Parts: sequence; C-alpha cells; structure tokens
Amino acid sequence: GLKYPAFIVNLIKCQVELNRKVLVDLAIYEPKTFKSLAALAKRRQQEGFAAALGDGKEPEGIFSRVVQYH
Amino acid sequence: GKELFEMWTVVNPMGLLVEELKKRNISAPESRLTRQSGSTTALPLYFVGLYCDRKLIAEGPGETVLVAEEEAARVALRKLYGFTENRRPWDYSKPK
Amino acid sequence: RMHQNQRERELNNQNPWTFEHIATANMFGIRKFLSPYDLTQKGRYWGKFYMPKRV
Amino acid sequence: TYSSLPDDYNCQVDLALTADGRTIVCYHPSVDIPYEHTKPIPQPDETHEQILKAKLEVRKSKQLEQGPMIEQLSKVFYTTKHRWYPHGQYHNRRKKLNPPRDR
Amino acid sequence: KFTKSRIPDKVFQPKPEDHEKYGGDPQNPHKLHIVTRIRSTKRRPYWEKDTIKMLGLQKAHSPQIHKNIPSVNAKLKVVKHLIRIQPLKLPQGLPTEETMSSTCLKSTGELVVQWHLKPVE
Amino acid sequence: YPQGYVPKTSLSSPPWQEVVLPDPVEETRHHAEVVKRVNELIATGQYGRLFAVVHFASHQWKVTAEDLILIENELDIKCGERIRLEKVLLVGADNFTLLGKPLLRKELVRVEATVIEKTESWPKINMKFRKRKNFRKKKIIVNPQTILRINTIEIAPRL
Amino acid sequence: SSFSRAPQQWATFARMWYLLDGKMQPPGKLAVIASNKLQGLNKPVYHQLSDCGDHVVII
Amino acid sequence: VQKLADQSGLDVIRIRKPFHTDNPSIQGQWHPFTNKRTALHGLRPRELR
RNA sequence: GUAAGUUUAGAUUAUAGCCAAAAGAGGGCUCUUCUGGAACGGAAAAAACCUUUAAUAGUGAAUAAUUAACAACA
Repeated sequence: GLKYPAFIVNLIKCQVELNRKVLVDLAIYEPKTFKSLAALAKRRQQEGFAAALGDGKEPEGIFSRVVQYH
Repeated sequence: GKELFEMWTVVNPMGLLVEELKKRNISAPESRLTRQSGSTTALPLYFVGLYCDRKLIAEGPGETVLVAEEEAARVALRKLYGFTENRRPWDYSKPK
Repeated sequence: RMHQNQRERELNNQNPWTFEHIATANMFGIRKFLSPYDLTQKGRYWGKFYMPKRV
Repeated sequence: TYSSLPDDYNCQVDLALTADGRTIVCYHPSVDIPYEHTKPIPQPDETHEQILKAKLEVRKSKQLEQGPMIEQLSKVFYTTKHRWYPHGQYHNRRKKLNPPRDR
Repeated sequence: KFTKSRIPDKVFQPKPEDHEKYGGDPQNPHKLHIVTRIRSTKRRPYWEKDTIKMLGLQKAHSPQIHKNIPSVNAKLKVVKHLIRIQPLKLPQGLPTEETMSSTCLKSTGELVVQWHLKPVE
Repeated sequence: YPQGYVPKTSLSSPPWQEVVLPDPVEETRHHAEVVKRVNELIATGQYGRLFAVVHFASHQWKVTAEDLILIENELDIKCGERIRLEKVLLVGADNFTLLGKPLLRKELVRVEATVIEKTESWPKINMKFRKRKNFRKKKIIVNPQTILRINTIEIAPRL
Repeated sequence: SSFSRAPQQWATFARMWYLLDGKMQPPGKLAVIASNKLQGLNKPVYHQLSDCGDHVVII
Repeated sequence: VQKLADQSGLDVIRIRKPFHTDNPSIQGQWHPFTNKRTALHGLRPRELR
C-alpha cells in the first residue's frame, strides 16, 4: 500500500542507508524482512503527519529521534 | 547446495511419511487445497497443504493436484529430519 | 482614477520579486538578455505596446 | 496492535527500539493458513501430459497441416501464430551448444 | 552593446529585518568567507571567466577561504550570481599546532577542531 | 450545533483518513518486552542461516556464509588470509532482524572472510568517438581484481 | 522454501487471473490498472525479457 | 611470476555477475501468493457456494 | 586578489566564416560595432537556444537544465 517516494524518503529519516540494489534483493529473497521495513517507513510517515498538523511544543515521535555523531 | 532427495531416491514419499508420523503417535495428515489459479487452462498452479489435527504441517506447489500433493509430502519430511534449506550452516571453524 | 489605481496596485502587491529590482541588481546576470531601455521602462513597454497590468 | 500494517496475510510485524536508541529490533513470525479457509481436494475424477492431449485434440484431417495446427496451438497457450514457425539454417547454426549455468 | 555594468550602492545597504532573518549582527562582523561555485562559466562574458580563476573557484562544490576585506569584496560582487557565500564560524576556537591534524568543516559552516567519529551520547 | 460545524458534504472532509498514534507510555513498555524476547532467542541459539548487508569498498553486498564476492582493485592481502568486515548495516534470520542507525555495534555482529584469488580483468575496449575514428585509435583497459569467500556470521546476546 | 527446484521455479513465474468491474468507471483509469498487470509490472521479478504477464478480465 | 602464483587456472573472460550464492534465500523465495490474504471456505471471487 | 610579461634567435600556415542576443546606419535584406556558442543531458526530430572544468574501471550516492498551462458577473 505504499508509493515509491514515501517508502524511500521515510527510511532515510530513520537513518537507514540501504541502497536501491540491495533493497531489490530483500523484496525478492527476504519477503518477511521487506514487510518489516514497509511498516517502519509507514509509521515514520504518520509521525511526520501528526507533527505537522499539531503545532507548538509537543513530544517528538519515538522513531523520529535522530542519533548524533561528533 | 544439494537438496536431500537429490542424493537419496525415495518413491512414494507419502507412504514413508505415514509410517514416520505413526512412530511419534501423530494422526495421518489430511490433504486440502489451500490456493488455486488457472485450473481449467493448460498452465495451472496448485498449492496443497497437509493438515494434521486441523493444524498445518506442510504446503507444496505443483502443476497438478497429484504432483502438488506429492510435493507437500517432501516438504514435510525435510522439516522432520531437519534437512531444510534454511538449516544452520555446517561448521568448518573448528581448528581441532 | 486609472493613475490612482496604478499607485494602489504597486503598494499592495504581494509579490516579493519585481522586474525593477532584478534588472537593476543584475540578479542571474539577467542583463545579458535585456536591452538598455528595459532599465528605464521597467518592463511596462515592449516594442510599441503598453502593458496595462504590469506592475 | 501497534503495527501499522495488518497482520493477517504475510507475517506479524513487531518493531521496537533498544534502550540506548541505536538499534531497531524486528520480530516477524510467519502466519499459517487457517483450516476454515481451505477446500477439500477433488479426489473423484492426472498427469500434465494427459491435460495437453485433451486440449490438443486431433479431430479432422488426421494430423493437420501447419497453418490449422498452429491456430489451435495459439488458442490453447494464448499467443499469436508467429511464435510457432521455424527458422532458417543461418539462425540455427549460431545457437550455443553449451550455454553457462549458474547454480 | 552589452558591456560591464555597475550595481547601485543601495543594494548592499542592509535593512533591520535582514539582520533578524539571516542572524548577523551589524557589529562584530565576521572575518573569513566561505565561497563555492554552483554554476558554470560557459556562455558568460570573459571578465567573469577570469575572476573565477583568480579566486580559485575552478571546481564546483569545493569551498575556498577568503578574507572579508573591501578589495576582495569588489571582485566577489562581479560573480555574485555564480557563487554562494557563507560566514565562517569557530565554535571551539582557532586550530592550534596540536589540533591542526584533526579539523573538519561541517555543512553549517563550523570548523570543529576535534573529530572522533563517535556518537555524541 | 457547536460553533465551527459544517454539514457533511463531498468536500467537507479531506480525502485521507487521520490516524491516532499509540500513547508513548505504554509503547515504551511494549518495546522493552519485545527486546527481551528476541535476546532470549539469540541466547538460546534458535536460528538457522544468517544473512547480513555489509558495506565494503564503495559497495553494499547482501551476504551469507560460503558466498563469493569480487572486488575490482588490489587489496594488499596475501592469498589464504582471513579478514573481518567491520561495516555492517543489517543482520537477519528467519524470525527476526536487526537494523543499525546507520551501523550496528561491534559487539553484536562479527563477519569474517578469506582471500581466495588475486587476478586481472579481461581486456576492455575503449574507443572515443572522433571524426576519422580509425581502427588503431583504440585502448585496452585491464584492472586488477580480488575474490573473497565469506566464512561465518555470528551474533551475541547483548541487545 | 524447501521446495524442489522445478516446483519453485514454476510457482514464482505462474500467471494470475484478475477481475475488474467497469460499471460507471472512466475508461482511462481502468486502462491504467489493466496495463500494469498485462505487462507484469506488479511483480518484483519483472524483466523485459521474462514474459511475466497476467490475464485480466473486465466486465 | 608473482601474478601467476595468485591466479587460478580459470579462464580470463567476461564474468556475468560479481556475486555468486548457492543459498540466496533464508525466508523463502517470492511467489505471487505471498502477500495475498486467504478467504473463508476458499471461495474464488463471485463463487456463490 | 593573483602568475605571468618584455627582449633576442628561428619557423610556417592563414588572409571568404555560420547562427543567436544588443546599438546604430543606408529602407526584409546590406554594411559597421560589443557579447556568446559548437553535448555524449534537455527543448519532439534538433551545427548556433539552455544545463555542463579534462579522461578511466565499478550491479554505489547526492544533484543540474528540463512544451506546457488550469464566459459571465464583479
């Protein structure tokens, strides 16, 4: 039930750096793992929608927290 | 990369399966048609699943119901003997 | 009234970008594609034709 | 019911974050087909060859000529007739004797 | 005849709202520019081609460090449409001989003097 | 009728359906329970083959034990030598998978490989397009290569 | 998984039968769905040389 | 001489793919019925029963 | 800000251009003057318009230009 732009973009916002070549391998050869990634991308999309509609200071989504490096 | 029955030749796989299930005191399986496509054409696909006590043990694909049903038997046997495709890789790590 | 309407249009226009600013400041190097008269006329005149809605 | 995808067809997705927040854990067990959703095998009346012979029934003119035979074949397999014609010796001698095999 | 042009001086006199938007105090001006070429010099007049070579901006998307002094600024105005300018920033101070080998420039414009490639925690 | 009420019409509501996310407090408890179960599965060793996605050279490879990989440059490793691949982005099994953000921790996963062959590529023809091309205005490119065999993938119960 | 080689290949490349209902629909939007399945672009194993189409029935 | 030592006698020609696996799948290869929900009594669409 | 410039010695070839964009002059041509161009991407095909610092291997990645645009009252 996902369009291509939504799927790819939201995975990036979760700090997942799999490339297109390897993603095709999982879909063909790892159907259950691909489904798990599908839910993750969908959830992050929903969190973004909630943050957009709700305005002001509100707690950020569980999966919308970005790990930092230095 | 070698499948079990490629190295061992077994005819009538269902007959062997029935005896093996008896040893562990399990009821004989019930064959049923889980999925179907293009039955009336010349290229049909069949999925047959062996159900035990209303619980699924194996599922197999085939061109014809008889072929698909026989395929389900081999899938079941492999799981019983633990020679599945996704089994633990052999271990050459040991230096001893 | 026409002159008064013209003044009103300039003051209340909501477009941040106008022909005059870009031409005079040579943003994009736009002057490569323009004539000297464009700076004077400010895009309200093209050939012999007058544009009544250009602001 | 935290998973945003229905769990009824392929697998059950359970997604969790570790305490440190550096790893994502996925639990996906398989879903088996319910017994109530299956049909009985039609035991009363099968090799695929027998199916083909019934489909490719030779009724008139004994073995048919090329053209009529090809029209019968195209209907059975849902193709056009052009597929079934042969080729000349130039193309047949170019074909590889032993093409490579992967696994 | 297409020729070199002179920009009116008013363009470079800022407004109070601009200071808020871009966040630069009209006092304590920054010292070093970061400049990158983001367009091409083909189909442009020869004076612009020469200046780009003077400023070292031959390769696109590679930053160059320059002084924020009037003589340099006069040249930058000529090629303003082909470049991007960002002020330099040194949160942790200028690099010393000890830290010279551990600097790294961020996209924000900050020259950090320690780079460990580890989570901040 | 409350203020700001619009009767139902075709355009009254947006086409999409708004959803309600689960509350944070309960979700965190469920997250901890899920992690506990998976760690027990690792601890008891209830898994078969494992497959990992490893970033090596400049490329990403889906990998499993006994697999063969070809790297298109020299490596400086002798033949028959064992190595450890240190950038792993995903490890998976039949029932569970682990994802790094963007990389997994060193403790969790260890992948080892061996150098099998060091070779060169077959000749590749490069012939630029130019007026008066000619058949001798041609170059042959051959690059060095190396082959690695993946040996093992291991996990530990430290989630 | 754990199938034999030939049944595994047969299952993956099998051709499916679909049904569409056209009452009150616009013909253009119906075509988009039908074209997608006829070419086989709904399968992750799609390739232009693999002949992976499906049957579509419209009423 | 060192190059000859490292080589295996296999022919140096075009190699179709960089990667070779004999066990490509752990969870099972994709077929059209994966990701399709079943139905009660196994009723194909519009079958009355 | 930046790395060229003059003098000495030797040497040919070339001496008809084309299109786009400005300003004029004889009234669509015809001259004079300043700027730009010669894709393997784009504008439908596309010397001259737009994006483009050289050229190498790879089953990696981020981007640029990008023929379409949403009949009354007031």
